Amino acid sequence: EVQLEQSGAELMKPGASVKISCKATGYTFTTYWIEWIKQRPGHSLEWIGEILPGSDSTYYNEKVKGKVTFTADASSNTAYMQLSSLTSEDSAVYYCARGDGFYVYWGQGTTLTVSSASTTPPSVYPLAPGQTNSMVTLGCLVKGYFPEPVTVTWNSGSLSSGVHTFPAVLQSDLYTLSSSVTVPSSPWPSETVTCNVAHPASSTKVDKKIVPR
Amino acid sequence: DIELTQSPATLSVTPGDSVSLSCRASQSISNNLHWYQQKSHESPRLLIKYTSQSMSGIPSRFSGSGSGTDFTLSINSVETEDFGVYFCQQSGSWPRTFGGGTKLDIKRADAAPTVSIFPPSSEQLTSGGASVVCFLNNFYPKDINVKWKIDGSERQNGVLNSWTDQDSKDSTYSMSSTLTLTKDEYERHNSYTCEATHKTSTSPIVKSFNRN
Repeated sequence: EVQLEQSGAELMKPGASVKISCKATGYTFTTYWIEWIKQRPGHSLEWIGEILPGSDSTYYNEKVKGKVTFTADASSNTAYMQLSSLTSEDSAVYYCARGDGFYVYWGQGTTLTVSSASTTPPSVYPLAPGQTNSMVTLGCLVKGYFPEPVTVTWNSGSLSSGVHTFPAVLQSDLYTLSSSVTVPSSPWPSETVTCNVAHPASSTKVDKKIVPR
Repeated sequence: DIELTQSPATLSVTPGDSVSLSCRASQSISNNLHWYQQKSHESPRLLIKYTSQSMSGIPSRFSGSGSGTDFTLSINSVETEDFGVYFCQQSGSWPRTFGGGTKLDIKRADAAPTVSIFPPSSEQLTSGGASVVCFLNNFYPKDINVKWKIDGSERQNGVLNSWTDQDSKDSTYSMSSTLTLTKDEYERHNSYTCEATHKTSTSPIVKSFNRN
């Protein structure tokens, strides 16, 4: 019944500041420390520190001192981690976790992207083929967007098997991503196959039907 | 700071194999050592607490042991769903620290990649852009090398590669390779080739098309 909810993905410029929230539900907020953990791409976990909600007691373990400040609002059962003087070294996924010696309850993670790159909507292109191989593989190219993330679905989520949505790749301040969907040859072009791309950062929702060339 | 060193850094195991992962602390931490399993894009999941104590909802196959500076996370009969990164973490000293993690993936029969190449869409072309996408799906092992060839010449500039985590269904891997060029450039060539070099074959899998 315990669950920590963190704030969403954040994009901020270097030198700027960001505040990440962590709301705890399911226990007496002020009786447990809230832990903050940093994790970079395919790297290990780094304990940033902790704060005891309702006591303002804290322990800081961040690399560059003074850039991290923890606060908590016992009134809203929410703890916060504010990162200031942001640099690229701060881009990472930050987790919140209840302090139980071990960490059993974790937040879902909040991804921070430190960059001066401007938010840009994605361009979505249908990837139509030429049973081609028992099944036929279709795809959607999602390029020129910023920042992460983008969520891709096929036929509004009705198609998940045979779907491969690849991690985006950054290039010149613009992310490019693609997703492939392998369906039986009888299903397409017989039945419609559509990829749905959403990029909240730019209030962008695109539906690109995969039509035969 | 107490440093936790995990071993091995990575390992491939076949379902049914018993596994023992190592985590060593630079100094004593008593029994204040915990284990986690983390799947890509998910927070770590607590497997074992205080060296050997169980966590509800965790398959019995997982167990932990140790005392002092040597700790072990054992998996009796590892299963396909067990792939991921395993971390140990100590709470016997401040600051709290985590091991470097052990990347565990499932060993499975070799599988050649299913390669699909896609020319630039009419839409992208209309925008003045040109991207050639190549999918190398469901292959194994993970190690693979893709190379683009335009009219016979290997192109490295403008190529973007991305790999997926190990598949939770068939333990395979997949990769996407995007060769981007200006429309003009694309229009200056005919043969676009995607070559996949995988151990499942002496000769690499090659898929191409002619702008026609």
